[PDB]
Amino acid sequence: GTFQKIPVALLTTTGRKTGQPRVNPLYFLRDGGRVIVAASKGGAEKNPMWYLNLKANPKVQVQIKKEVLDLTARDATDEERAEYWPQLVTMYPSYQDYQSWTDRTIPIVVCEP
Repeated sequence: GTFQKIPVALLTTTGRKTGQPRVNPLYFLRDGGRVIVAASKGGAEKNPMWYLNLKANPKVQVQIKKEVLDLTARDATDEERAEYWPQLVTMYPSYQDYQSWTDRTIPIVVCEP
């Protein structure tokens, strides 16, 4: 393994159009039994499909290493974004090179048991 390794969580959501499962690797934080997941970049012309899927069906699966969790996903509240965003930037310093508005558009999703 190289200095370039970036831990990711595989988030599986239910496709909003077909109901088929869809997987996306995302950046994440653990907080007790919560897993916080976020897109790796922002300011997109479109929200990512995994985020639109979990808006329609909050029931998701998160895999970290070989551990599989069934969780229910919801947007971080304003307070939770303020709480988690600095820990995300610490864990993934590539976020530092984004401007303000870019950051405010990143989905930050709390998945809980």
